[PDB]
Amino acid sequence: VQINPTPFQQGGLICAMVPGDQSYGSIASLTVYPHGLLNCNINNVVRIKVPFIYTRGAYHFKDPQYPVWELTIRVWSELNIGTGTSAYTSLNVLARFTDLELHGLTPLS
Amino acid sequence: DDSGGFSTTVSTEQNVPDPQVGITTMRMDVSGVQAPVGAITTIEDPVLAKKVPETFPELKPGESRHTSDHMSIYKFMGRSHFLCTFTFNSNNKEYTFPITLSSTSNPPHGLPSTLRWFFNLFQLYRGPLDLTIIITGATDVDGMAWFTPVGLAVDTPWVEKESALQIDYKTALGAVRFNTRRTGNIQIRLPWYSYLYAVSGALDGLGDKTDSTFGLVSIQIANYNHSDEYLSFSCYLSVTEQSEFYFPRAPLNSNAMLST
Amino acid sequence: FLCTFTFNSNNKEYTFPITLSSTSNPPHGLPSTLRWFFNLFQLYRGPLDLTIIITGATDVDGMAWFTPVGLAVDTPWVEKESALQIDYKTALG
Amino acid sequence: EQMIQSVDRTAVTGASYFTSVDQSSVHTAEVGSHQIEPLKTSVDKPGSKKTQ
Amino acid sequence: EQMIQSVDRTAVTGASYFTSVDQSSVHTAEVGSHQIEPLKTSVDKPGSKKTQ
Amino acid sequence: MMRNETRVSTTENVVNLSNYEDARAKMSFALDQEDWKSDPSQGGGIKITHFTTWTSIPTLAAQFPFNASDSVGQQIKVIPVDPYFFQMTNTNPDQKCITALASICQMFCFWRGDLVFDFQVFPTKYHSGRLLFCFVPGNELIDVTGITLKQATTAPCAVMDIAGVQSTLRFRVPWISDTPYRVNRYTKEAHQKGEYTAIGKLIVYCYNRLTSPSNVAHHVRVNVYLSAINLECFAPLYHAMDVTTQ
Amino acid sequence: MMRNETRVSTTENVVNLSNYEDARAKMSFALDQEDWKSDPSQGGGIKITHFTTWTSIPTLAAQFPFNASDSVGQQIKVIPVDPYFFQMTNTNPDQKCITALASICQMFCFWRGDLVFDFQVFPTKYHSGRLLFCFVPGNELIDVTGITLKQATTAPCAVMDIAGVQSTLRFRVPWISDTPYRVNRYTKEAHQKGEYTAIGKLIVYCYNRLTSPSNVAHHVRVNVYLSAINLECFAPLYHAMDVTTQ
Amino acid sequence: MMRNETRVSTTENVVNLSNYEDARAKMSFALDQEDWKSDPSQGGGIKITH
Repeated sequence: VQINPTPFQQGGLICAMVPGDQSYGSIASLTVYPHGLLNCNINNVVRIKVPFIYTRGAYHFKDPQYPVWELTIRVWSELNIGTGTSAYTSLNVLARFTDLELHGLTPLS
Repeated sequence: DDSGGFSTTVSTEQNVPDPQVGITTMRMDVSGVQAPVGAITTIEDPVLAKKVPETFPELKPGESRHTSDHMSIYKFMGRSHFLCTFTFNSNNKEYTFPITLSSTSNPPHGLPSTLRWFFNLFQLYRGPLDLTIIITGATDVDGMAWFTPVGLAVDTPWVEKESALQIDYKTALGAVRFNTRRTGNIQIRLPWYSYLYAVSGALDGLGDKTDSTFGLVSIQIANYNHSDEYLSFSCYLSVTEQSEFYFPRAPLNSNAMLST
Repeated sequence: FLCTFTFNSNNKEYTFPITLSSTSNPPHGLPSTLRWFFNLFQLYRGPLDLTIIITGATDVDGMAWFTPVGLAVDTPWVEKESALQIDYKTALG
Repeated sequence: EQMIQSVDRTAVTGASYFTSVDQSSVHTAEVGSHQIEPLKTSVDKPGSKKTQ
Repeated sequence: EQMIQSVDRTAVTGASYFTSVDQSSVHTAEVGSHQIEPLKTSVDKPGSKKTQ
Repeated sequence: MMRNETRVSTTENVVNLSNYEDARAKMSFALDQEDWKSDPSQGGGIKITHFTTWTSIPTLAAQFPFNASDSVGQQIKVIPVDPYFFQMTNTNPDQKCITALASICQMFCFWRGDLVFDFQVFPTKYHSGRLLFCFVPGNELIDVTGITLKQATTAPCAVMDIAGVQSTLRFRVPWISDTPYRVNRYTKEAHQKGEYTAIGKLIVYCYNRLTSPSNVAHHVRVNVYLSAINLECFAPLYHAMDVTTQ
Repeated sequence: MMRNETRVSTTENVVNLSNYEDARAKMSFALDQEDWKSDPSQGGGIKITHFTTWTSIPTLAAQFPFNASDSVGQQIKVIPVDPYFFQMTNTNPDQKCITALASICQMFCFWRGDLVFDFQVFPTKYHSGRLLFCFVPGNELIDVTGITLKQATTAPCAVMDIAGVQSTLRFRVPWISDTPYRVNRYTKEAHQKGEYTAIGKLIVYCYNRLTSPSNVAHHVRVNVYLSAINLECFAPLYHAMDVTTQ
Repeated sequence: MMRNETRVSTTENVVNLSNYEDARAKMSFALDQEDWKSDPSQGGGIKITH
């Protein structure tokens, strides 16, 4: 995840890797997930490694049971500026696969 | 490199379980003389977040006063907690109740107080359980209790009705035979029978109604009843040692922890 | 001996403590041998044993539980209906 | 004199075909591993360009 | 290439009961010492909790 | 001639549910009593064998800002030092935000452990000044608001510059209590001298003013993470904790 | 003075019928408890100690001809790949023809194993042409009829010349399923995403035309034998399977 | 075939309260049957064993 603050802005963001559901689990308990914490003070690019979390053996693309992973962005601390300071920041989410396995070839699309 | 990439900012996989044993024992002052480097740190760096914390001159707290570790799951959930309760009313009524680990399933129809909090602490679940039920009420009733796996047919859950299933389907799969007068108690293993691997606690859609549930116990009675006295059963679930937990999850709110 | 009590109606919840105070005159407190013995010494630490006897009407399915200090429990020496839920009762023991 | 460690700043991180240099680095979190299965739900070899 | 030394920045300084972490440190000045007296104006032991 | 007899002991056919050896099973539905093995495949080795997982990881327990328009020594927010503390909620979804430590300890009577509070400020690099995190031990209820700032310099504490190269102070709370544990008095509904909830309180003071230009913000918000070390709890129960409304 | 007492445990006098050690006998009518030995005389050593007997032997599951008047790539017959498959019957006697593999696996919930289909054609030596046995994995229900012949060349498959010196192709089906087993959903009466019956389907295509003179037949019939290797089933039940009416 | 039987002796289900070995407990409320140790701290060794 790549964001970019100017250091006259303050605030914080959080990105969490959430499997299954955004159910009745707490927002203030989301540090138990493998997550990332963003700040307007120290750094602006973090990267997260997460495994395959799923009930069955493999994942079906043409008809999935449920999504394996899911990311959310909650406002971890509000964006406060002064006069003339930029009232925004940029945000990017990059993703790739690791240790890929492919099975079950199909002739159809 | 294995993938031919690189990494600059130190941030990796996080929240590996079991950091410490929770019984208090000795592994002199802990801090003091040396300046605390563990107080001020960078929480955005997870290597700097894993630093030994201190702020004050401290020393050894000592030992604890119970050898029984009250912070391991295998001796904490040994106490059996409530699942459901149900009463019979007429002759040969067949009752059916599942074990639905979904947090959407509000009690009574689903997980009550301790089971709804505990079995929504984690994502994946694999292993067998224990069930302790109590016969309460009218005596000399010869019933039968059986397990049915997923995929196979069984009667409608949370419904007291007549049985539409034959006895050859009931004797082939596995049940028990007992009277209320002989022993009056059941402490049973719940078999882990599924073609899927593990079950979840909180899902959505058709995955919630399929991949959260793992098993079901359904009961039909006979000789109930003579001269009118209610027979009440109540289900308490307990834990065994062959189950393992996976992916520690954020615990539920104070709102969905509903007690019965 | 410690105490004795009788039930009268349906689902009545009885509550009795173990009060080592010598101010607690019997029955509500320590009776004959327990009041002399457990006021022979100042400090007391360790577990006990309790032996009770079911006497009277048969085929009654009740439940007996312990509650530590600090945690909530019903009013002592009072036979009344239970105001405590079963999930509080099944979790403690 | 005890020095507190810090986070790295400049490093060549990225793929061989997908390369971006960051001025503010962070350690990538990684929990678990590629767990092998003694019970595989399929009995095939994994797919590759050699078989496609 | 000769490097000029600088002042320290982050350190755990403070008492065991009175602890404050500073982001800008400074070397504390100390001149003199605890000079012993061959002539003490009082003839007692120094006060302590053992005698109070 | 066979000789097999035993005496029927008392307390017979009474269901024992306090420990693990009596709440096990003597019977099973399993054909030939089969055993289900262990497969570390679909999880990857992320396995919980102990309850220390939801405890040592810092979880957000509270939130308070730090304005620049405050006097030096003004009390900002006290922290009743216990794992039971949390004040956040959510409107979407409607959920009272528990902490992951407040769910572990609420299923017990007593708690014990060296709590590590982590105060992550969110300044710029140029917001300057210092704060005071003064832990005052005892119980949950003393008049600690009447203790002055220089009177609070008598107690052990720590100072933290808002600027610098880090922004999170890990405050390891000592186990200072008259009792070797501390009962869940929240399970009960009555105050009583001898039963308590916390081992002390922790005032965030205004130790220095917030000096900053106008092109940055006038206030710096502080998150209150909740973590611990050497944590022990016993005497299990079931209780849902309520929001400490400060 | 004798000292013999035990505590009456709960779940007493309840009949346990799931395993073999509780469904045995403590008692017997046998005088002096006699044992009956083994005599391999009237059978000759043909002794069953395991259920693999009715499984690996190829049993006829289906029947389809191959006319010469068909276009190249026309779908002849799909095979829903499971041990539950059979379509034959009989009028004398009135009996629905089960396969010997369909009786073993129908007394279970789950099934697993590398099924070996054996397609015995019955040509002359001069009936020439080729067929395509294209297994498409997944579940029992996908639109595999819409997959074209050249689209079916993407999937792994095999070709077989009708002429030659042999006439039976043993098609070892791989275990390709999302789940490590596959439930007896035929025991239930409802479709649900997650429970299924088969690990895939297998279209017999018309890969080449049937070239033959007029003094031989214009069609070649193909029997579908049902066999397997490394077969495993568990979670027993009782179910009578119904004819898959294609 | 299992072979487990004993004869029911007389004086069964009568509470014996004269000695220590019959007035003990076969059961306990303790989770995992825990043991409480000895700590000679808050008394100082002033201990009555007779």
